[PDB]
Amino acid sequence: MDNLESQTYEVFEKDPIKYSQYQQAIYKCLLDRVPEEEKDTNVQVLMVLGAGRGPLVNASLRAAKQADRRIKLYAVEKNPNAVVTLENWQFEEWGSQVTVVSSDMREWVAPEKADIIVSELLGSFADNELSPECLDGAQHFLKDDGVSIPGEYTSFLAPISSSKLYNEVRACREKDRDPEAQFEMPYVVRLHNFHQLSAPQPCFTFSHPNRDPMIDNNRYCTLEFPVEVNTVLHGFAGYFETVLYQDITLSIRPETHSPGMFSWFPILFPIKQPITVREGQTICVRFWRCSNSKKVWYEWAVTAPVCSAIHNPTGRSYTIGL
Amino acid sequence: MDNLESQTYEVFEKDPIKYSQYQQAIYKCLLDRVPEEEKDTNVQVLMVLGAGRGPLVNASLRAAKQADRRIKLYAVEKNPNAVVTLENWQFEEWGSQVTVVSSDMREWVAPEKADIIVSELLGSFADNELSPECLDGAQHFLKDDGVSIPGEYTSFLAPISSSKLYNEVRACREKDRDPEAQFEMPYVVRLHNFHQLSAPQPCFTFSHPNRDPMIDNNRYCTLEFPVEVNTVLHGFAGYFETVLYQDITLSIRPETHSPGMFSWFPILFPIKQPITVREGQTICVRFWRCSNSKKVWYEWAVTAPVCSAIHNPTGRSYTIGL
Amino acid sequence: EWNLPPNAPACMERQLEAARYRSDGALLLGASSLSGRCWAGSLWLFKDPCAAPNEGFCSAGVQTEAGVADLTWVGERGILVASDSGAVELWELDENETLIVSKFCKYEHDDIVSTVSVLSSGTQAVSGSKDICIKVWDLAQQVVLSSYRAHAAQVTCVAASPHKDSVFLSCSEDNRILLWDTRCPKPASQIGCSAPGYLPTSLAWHPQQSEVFVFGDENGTVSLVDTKSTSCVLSSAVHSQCVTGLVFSPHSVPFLASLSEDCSLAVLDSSLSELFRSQAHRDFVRDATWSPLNHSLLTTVGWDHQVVHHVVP
Amino acid sequence: RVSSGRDLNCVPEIADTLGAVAKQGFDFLCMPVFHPRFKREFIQEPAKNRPGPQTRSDLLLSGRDWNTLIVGKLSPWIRPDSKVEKIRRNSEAAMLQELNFGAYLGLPAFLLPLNQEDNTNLARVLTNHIHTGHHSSMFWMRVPLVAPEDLRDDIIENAPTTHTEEYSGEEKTWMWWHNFRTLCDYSKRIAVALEIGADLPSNHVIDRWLGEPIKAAILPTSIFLTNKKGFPVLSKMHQRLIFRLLKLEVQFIITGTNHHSEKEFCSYLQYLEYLSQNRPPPNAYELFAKGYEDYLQSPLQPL
Ligand SMILES: O=C(NC[C@H](O)CN1CCc2ccccc2C1)c1cccc(NC2CCOCC2)c1
Ligand SMILES: O=C(NC[C@H](O)CN1CCc2ccccc2C1)c1cccc(NC2CCOCC2)c1
Ligand SMILES: Nc1ncnc2c1ncn2[C@@H]1O[C@H](C[C@@H](N)CC[C@H](N)C(=O)O)[C@@H](O)[C@H]1O
Ligand SMILES: Nc1ncnc2c1ncn2[C@@H]1O[C@H](C[C@@H](N)CC[C@H](N)C(=O)O)[C@@H](O)[C@H]1O
Repeated sequence: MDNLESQTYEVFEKDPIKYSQYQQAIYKCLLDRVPEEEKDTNVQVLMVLGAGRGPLVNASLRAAKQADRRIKLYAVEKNPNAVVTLENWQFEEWGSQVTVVSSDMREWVAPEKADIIVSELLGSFADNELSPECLDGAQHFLKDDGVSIPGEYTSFLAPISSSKLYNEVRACREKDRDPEAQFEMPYVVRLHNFHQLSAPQPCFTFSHPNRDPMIDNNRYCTLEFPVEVNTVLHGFAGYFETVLYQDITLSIRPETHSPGMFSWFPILFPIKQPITVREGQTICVRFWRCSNSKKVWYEWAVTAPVCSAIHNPTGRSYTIGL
Repeated sequence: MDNLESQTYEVFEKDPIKYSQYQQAIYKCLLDRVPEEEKDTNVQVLMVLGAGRGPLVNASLRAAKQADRRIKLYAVEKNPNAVVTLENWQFEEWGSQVTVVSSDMREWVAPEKADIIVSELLGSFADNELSPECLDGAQHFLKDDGVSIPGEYTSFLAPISSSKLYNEVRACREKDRDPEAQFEMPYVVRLHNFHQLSAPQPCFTFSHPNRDPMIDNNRYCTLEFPVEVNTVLHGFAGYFETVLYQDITLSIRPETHSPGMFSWFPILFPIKQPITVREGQTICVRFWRCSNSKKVWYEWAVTAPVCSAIHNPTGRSYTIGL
Repeated sequence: EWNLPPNAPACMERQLEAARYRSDGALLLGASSLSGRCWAGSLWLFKDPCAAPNEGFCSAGVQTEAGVADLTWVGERGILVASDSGAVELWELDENETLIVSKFCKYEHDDIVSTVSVLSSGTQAVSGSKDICIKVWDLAQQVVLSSYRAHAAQVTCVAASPHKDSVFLSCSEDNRILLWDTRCPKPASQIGCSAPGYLPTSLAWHPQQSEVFVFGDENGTVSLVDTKSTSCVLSSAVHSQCVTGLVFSPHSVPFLASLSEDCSLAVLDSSLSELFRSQAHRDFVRDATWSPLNHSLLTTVGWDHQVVHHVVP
Repeated sequence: RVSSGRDLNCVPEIADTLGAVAKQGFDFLCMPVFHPRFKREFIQEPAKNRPGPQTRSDLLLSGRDWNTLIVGKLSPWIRPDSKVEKIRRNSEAAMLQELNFGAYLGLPAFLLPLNQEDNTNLARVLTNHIHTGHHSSMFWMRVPLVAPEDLRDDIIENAPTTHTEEYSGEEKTWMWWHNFRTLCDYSKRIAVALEIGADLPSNHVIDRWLGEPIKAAILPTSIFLTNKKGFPVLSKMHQRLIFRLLKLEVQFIITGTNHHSEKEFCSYLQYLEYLSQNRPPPNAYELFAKGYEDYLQSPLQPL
């Protein structure tokens, strides 16, 4: 529903890992797809979905001249403001090796099918920017043997204690809305003054492409967290992992964090009321991913050691627009 | 976005005019479309769009056995709850002359094109239930020479004075929302204790089918109302007129009101602040019909004798879901 | 690119603004860069008219500083330019005609100069701007002689009469068409059918009566006006968008060329009936010029960067 | 010392232009975001499908330079209140487009003219913009002291300029702006860029913009007089205005070409600095009351 500002792209483009990791993913995939004798006979068609100011496009060009293989590029991008940068790059530099498309990927009528699609449409909880829906809406123009980059991503949750953060969320009450809406939406936050009560566990997973007979992106999952200290639960830190290609990955899960990657902070899922937890007990929580045609949202509850209110029922406090 | 309750259908089905007027419209149209010698050779295909509990369907059956002509019926209906009544009627009574379809008309893949489509999808301000959008989304399955019933409708506005109603709207402030949202959405209301400051004037018109090259349902219109008394403006009463077929019409415009038709009250468009008007002056107001892919809304202002705030900018206080 | 002779720039900017046949038979081109990094303009001479817009097959070329909003021939070697810079500039062609040189560049308008026209004698010119002013120039002197704030909005089009060196028509977005005559103490006079029509967007004098002209409006209508009668003689809905230009043919009983933002060309007869129509362009149509050598040939340029030669029945 | 910008409507190279003006002494630049003449189409084919790029690339300046140095201008062809439906629609779309672009660039301010009585639709498009997404940019309205129509030379023989006074007619311009910010519901993001002319209006109608959210004053080059030594100055009355405007700590904006080639643009600017230097000096109260202006405190519960 909204468009990223120039300065936003600017800051994230400087990531020292996200980009080289993608270059390396396309590199590996190109080889696995066109064998040495075929190198000049076979030109792989590559589509970048959400091309921004073009760094993934450049990185593709860098991948091909590293694999020493040949590629046709599309740069699809919904933000018309960014599409301006792109269209300037392609006249000044790229040439007609890159076709720039100014539309949504759910919408674009592709002149031809793709060998590999490529996207980074992920948020700190993996699928919280509707990359499922976008890549699902685009996959009809991927060749039957086509690769998606990324191939999969997986979300995670760990319970945390932090009065400091509980108090910051509380402080987010606004006039003219539910006096408890603050509590029913996830915050992107650099988690600092906090305690992690249990090791993260996987939450939601999506694979691409979705060879699913009839596709469904909704989810419900139950997690049990062993707690071995006394404390008070104030919410859940979410993180994610993703497979770009084969062994080439990115992660913000602390135990596998990608060294030097600053592109994503963790997410916070608060709870309306803090819950005491005795040393020895299990925290059971539950998450649902929900949707209609217009929006996708999360809803969640704690069921042990006591219950909370089901949070965010209906996306009444927050949804992400489709 | 919502579904009408059984009792709602029940009450409106008892209208003594809306129904006979439709019967008469289909009757006239059937004749004009199949000539006396062709009567048994030609079976007109008739689609009822938003069939409810089936009274328009029955009325079509009554029209054909009055024109003494032959018809194939579809009864499309989005409300699955009503679709239950329909599917019961068609097994107990109608037989396979009626095909009942349980879907949206924007969505239905029609097995065949129609001679005549039929709908009553109108609200007190004519197009305030998104009948434009619905019939536009359905018209691809209407034969190239196909009739729509209704053929057109037209909205109207008249300025009014009423402290009583100004105070009722005011009384509609709710917790947890803009303390002035009450003022930025139109109320269906039986207008009683009020003064009408100027004669109604036409506002928005839509024709069906829309042979428009590229279709656009958005609108902007400016109205000037002569005022010949001193007073205070508190809002605008909207009404509507519609042509079903040729001379057969329905209306809630007072000067042409359909005798005995209770099916629609007028609508009220309030204004945040009341405006004094000197005897002799002109009230200029302005209305826009606005939309995106998800929702349609109205926005309006007074520009003479003084300005008001542009009301409802963005559909922030109210929209109708698509 | 056969040679792109000395001083001509490497590339020609996409947005073609103007096209003018010399009595000689050659073709003058104006071009703006209206998007991308550099917002400039350029001038071109094409002795081979069939070879345009191809840069290497040109006789001469030169980068202007800013874009070219309008231009016109001066005599036979002179090129008078309406700049974005607020400048009116005069470029004079080489003696061999293989080089194009600055003569004067005067920054006298406070905003983009949008229209320029050469007066009958050929010694003077009148320009119009978004600064709402209209100016009369001594071309030999390189000075503004007269300045006129007649209008209340930006000036859209100025046009010198065929034969009278002191009469010119101007039109602006303030909804006025003005008949000028500098001989009067109060120069301008407001001519029109009556009270507010749609905004006037283009003008052309009849090449045969200093008495009659056509104007085009923002709604796609071309109309025919008699100053001698002050009433609206005849009109027609020729376009689906703005009418940006009107050009009479050299024929004895002349034809009228009519260009528009609907990307189409139309040719009209005496009574404004449609004789021809062309969709050749896929962006805006900016200028039309009739061949001096072949009077059934007509050339048009657009923002699609096409230079297009029409054969007219 | 005052903060002041240049108002250009022509920029061939954005790098070079910015350098020029800053080297001339200016604090910031008013320039277009799309080419002023680059009319775009949004509905009808084929023009609708015109190959891009629609404009320059952001990469041409640092984010910091955008945020701090450039004030956007709305393209002059954009006429949302045209009586021609098709023009109205393209103007809507174009205005949105240039607005979202300014926001994309994070420009500190963006300029929009009130040069006629009716700006209902311009206002409605802008309100609509303000309540969409998140940005903090200021919107400056270019309103003139004296309407363009009341400034025209009396040189149309058959349409004279109605000679003797109308108290209301000298004020019409304030009502253009009044109505505009009432419809926009006194947004705090919409302020005034008042244009000064050669002929000041009656003192009363200057009074009129007392109290209003003036954030800038636009002085065209063409209203400066010229002294014994060919330098540009202002009439006595024009100085009264500057001094008043200085109190409001407005930013100044020079517009139009140089009309004294005998020196740089920096001379106009130099003069302004001279007037700021030579203001009726700050006193005991005024020095003290400095960082407190228009700041509302609730009084104390004294007991
Ligand atoms: O996790 C964050 N935001 C969730 C977003 O989906 C992050 N992605 C990161 C990838 C990306 C690429 C292009 C355009 C936008 C984005 C947004 C986030 C938000 C603000 C700041 C940061 N972290 C860094 C810390 C180091 O300095 C720069 C900000 C991270
Ligand atoms: O104008 C009204 N509502 C706007 C609706 O679009 C009316 N139409 C009327 C046609 C119709 C048919 C089937 C299902 C729903 C509807 C709704 C309205 C609402 C409540 C009551 C009434 N009026 C009558 C007055 C006589 O007694 C029964 C209620 C009118
Ligand atoms: N459905 C969609 N269709 C087309 N583009 C999209 C869609 N959803 C998101 N985008 C764009 O995808 C980009 C996501 C960015 N994380 C990637 C930016 C760029 N590739 C970079 O890594 O720097 C943004 O520019 C979005 O505007
Ligand atoms: N887009 C749509 N597709 C299918 N049905 C619809 C749609 N929009 C509205 N309807 C149905 O149309 C009906 C509108 C009613 N006014 C008509 C009811 C019934 N025909 C009657 O006159 O008693 C409702 O039953 C709606 O649920």
